[PDB]
Amino acid sequence: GSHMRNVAAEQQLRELESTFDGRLGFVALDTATGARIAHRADERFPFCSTFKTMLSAAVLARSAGDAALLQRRIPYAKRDLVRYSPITEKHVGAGMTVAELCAATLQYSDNTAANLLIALLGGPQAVTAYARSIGDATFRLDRRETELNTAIPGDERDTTTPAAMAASVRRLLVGDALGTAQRAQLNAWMLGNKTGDARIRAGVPAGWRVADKTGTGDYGTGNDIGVAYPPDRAPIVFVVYTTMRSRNAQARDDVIASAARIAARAFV
Repeated sequence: GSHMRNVAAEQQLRELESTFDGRLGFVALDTATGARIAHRADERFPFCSTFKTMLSAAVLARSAGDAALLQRRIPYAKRDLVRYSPITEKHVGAGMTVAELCAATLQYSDNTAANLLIALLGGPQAVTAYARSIGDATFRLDRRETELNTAIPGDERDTTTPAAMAASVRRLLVGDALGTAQRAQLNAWMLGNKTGDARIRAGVPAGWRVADKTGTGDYGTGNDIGVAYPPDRAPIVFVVYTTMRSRNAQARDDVIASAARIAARAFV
């Protein structure tokens, strides 16, 4: 790629934002060169379910010094369920293993699974602490599911910036924040995501493998973060955050795919 292609990409991202009643936060980092395509990279956005990557990384980091942690079964009752728990709703009572909860929260965005893992780690503050430990000074998890998706304008609870999240995703999925086995497992879970077919995956070349985690919330908040693995190039980190001015707004898969498409064309 080149500086001029990246500049043009950034202009195209500004044009894309002008098509909807909201704002676009975007970073694509080419790990071949360290080059970045950015749009509103240092504005805070509500992360919604994209935090589940940070959450699962924290669990994996803990498992590195306690292999049997991943097999621990966590019980829970129906009364502990929250909205959007398609996997955990099927296993109330005896519950599920820690590994199963990670797969559920990453691949189906299961909310109760996330709450159980947040509890296991020591609460929302423990997830923020993990982020701090990997060099992320920006990420903050303040609430649990599903309140963390309120996406209220000016509310800094449960937010990060596209730049901070891209740096963290790079460290976790490509770099050395996790041990080899743990990085492989985090990638494996995210490669098998079921909720992201219309987002980053829809915008980048079909030949690229994508490990992603989506987020959707109030104010039409529509997010997707992850890494694309081209067959002939180094990995590219993608972070796409969008949110809208109206409470009646809905997330826009197409805008997220379009943003990724614009950047993919520049990193040649």
